Amino acid sequence: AAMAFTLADRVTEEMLADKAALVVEVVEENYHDAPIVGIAVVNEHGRFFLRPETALADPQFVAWLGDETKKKSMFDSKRAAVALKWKGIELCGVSFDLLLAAYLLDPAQGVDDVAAAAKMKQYEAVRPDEAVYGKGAKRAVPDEPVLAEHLVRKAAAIWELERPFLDELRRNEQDRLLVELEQPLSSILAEMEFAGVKVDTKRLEQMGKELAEQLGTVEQRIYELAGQEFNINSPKQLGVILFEKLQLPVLKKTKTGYSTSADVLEKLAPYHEIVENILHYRQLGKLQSTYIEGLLKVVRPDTKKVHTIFNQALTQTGRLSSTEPNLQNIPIRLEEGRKIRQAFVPSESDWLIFAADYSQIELRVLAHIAEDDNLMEAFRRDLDIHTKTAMDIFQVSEDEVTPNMRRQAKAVNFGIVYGISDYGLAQNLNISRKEAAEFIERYFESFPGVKRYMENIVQEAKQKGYVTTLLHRRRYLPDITSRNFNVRSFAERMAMNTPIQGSAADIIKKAMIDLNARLKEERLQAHLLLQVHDELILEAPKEEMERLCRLVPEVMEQAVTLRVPLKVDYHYGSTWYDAK
DNA sequence: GGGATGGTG
DNA sequence: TGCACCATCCCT
Ligand SMILES: OC[C@H]1O[C@@](CO)(O[C@H]2O[C@H](CO)[C@@H](O)[C@H](O)[C@H]2O)[C@@H](O)[C@@H]1O
Ligand SMILES: *Nc1ccc2c(c1)Cc1ccccc1-2
Repeated sequence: AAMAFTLADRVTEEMLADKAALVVEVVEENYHDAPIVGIAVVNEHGRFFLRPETALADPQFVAWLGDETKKKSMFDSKRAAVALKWKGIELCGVSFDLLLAAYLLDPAQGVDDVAAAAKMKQYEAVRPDEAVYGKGAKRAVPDEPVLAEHLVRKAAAIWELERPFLDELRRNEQDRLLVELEQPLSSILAEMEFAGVKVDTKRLEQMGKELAEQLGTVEQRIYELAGQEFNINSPKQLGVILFEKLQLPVLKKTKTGYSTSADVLEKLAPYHEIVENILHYRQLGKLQSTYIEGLLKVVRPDTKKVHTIFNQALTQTGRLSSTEPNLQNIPIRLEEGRKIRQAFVPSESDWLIFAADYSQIELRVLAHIAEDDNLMEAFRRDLDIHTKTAMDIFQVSEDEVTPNMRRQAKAVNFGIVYGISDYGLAQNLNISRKEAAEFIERYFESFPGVKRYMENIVQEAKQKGYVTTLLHRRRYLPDITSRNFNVRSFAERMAMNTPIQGSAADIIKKAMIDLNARLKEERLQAHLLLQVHDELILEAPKEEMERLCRLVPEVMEQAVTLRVPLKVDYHYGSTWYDAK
């Protein structure tokens, strides 16, 4: 039976109560400068639906929206805040965000709409957004009556579910995680996305022309070596030229056919000159398609800025993710791809890009959590951790660590952090099997605390059903007891890795909150632009660099207090690329 | 729509 | 490889 509500023509006083569930609907996935198709309000006085044109043009409503003393409960408040920012309207007083609450309670549920969240508490008096709006081409805003009842039902669910969700968070000891970390963070992310990052489009296009030339030359040399033309971008067609026409050996197979991964090509290079050209083609093409063309495609012509969206409720570990464009995977490893960063510039004249990153936060966190004496001491001496690990597992002095030894010790360190389960590890060839086990065994001898942690965390995941991070974030691991080898293994690696990666996420998130509070106290113009897991990127007047050199590192290093110190390096320059 | 590929921490 | 992600490209 339909849900009762007032389809208002104008804003009334009872619509501006001091507490309410609010829905400011933005249907476009990318909410930047997007339309708000409708508004719904549910409070002690009743349920209302308001048309955006009138609601957002109503001085009293706009003031209510900006009154921090007028509390609102919402779902994905960042989406509303940003869409409103593009309209010059400030949203304040959001005391509860159902999306963030659901995420903290169980990130595995993949909650991405009110219906999904409500279903967690056996509430189903609301439809999933996809059912209302459709998907892909079919997607569209329905007629007012249908739209209005949907937004009212979503608001009604929020109104009803706030208490139950808050009580469970309290039980889980996640109440402060929501109110003091994720929600305040939501506001900061909104400012970051709204501000955007300036792009030197001319530079990007010039690189594009050059890549097109080199690419043209390479693809031609390839057809020459292959004795025919074909779609090099097709792993299937390329696999036919390589493993059939040229007779190259099949070292790796895929659940489809011939594997042509870079690592596989790396091994085939000695057999024929075409391989290197394929690799070169792959490198240039990746840059052209994803980082030149793909990027230019999302730059706003009027401002030359890109406004990413930081999904704060997706990763299973508590990390953020970035989309359209993804600004968390801009090239840096290879010098040629690194050039791309020269296109990311300050949004104003005489401003500079400032980047600060934690040094080995995962291993420092691991040292803290595992309480390993050897590992904690290593960091207390601020030692090169990879060289130190090499010395221990290979039993040699610092002077005896060769480049390959350090490289191998580094791979071991990533392995420990990713989770050494009883069903992977090896690929990088060279004996593997018994020896890989011997090195890991050597490692656990040098770091007994880490061994204890790995065993304990797995046992704890099985006993409690989940693992937790420093700030009480959790991840349920039901497969921890699966009788399927492979499936159980994944869960074990997750139990070992999540507290590490997740705690690192907790720390940088608090640092962001602490940092913004400091920047405001200091009256600095500097502001956050991006977060890339263990680093923060900002821009500010050149006059502020010196203060930032002392302020940012300090704030980030002091976000939390661990058994080992936290270390943050920093760089700044005229472009993202120069901030090295 | 799925997999294959490759970009980041 | 093994942890956590996202975008482009084929191809059914
Ligand atoms: O607003 C981001 C927020 O919305 C969700 C759905 O509740 O994701 C939507 O928006 C993203 C940004 O455009 C898209 O990538 C995604 O496909 C779309 O469903 C949440 O996952 C997210 O936290
Ligand atoms: N995931 C992973 C696990 C173990 C090991 C590596 C990666 C590289 C390596 C080298 C030597 C011994 C053990 C491992």
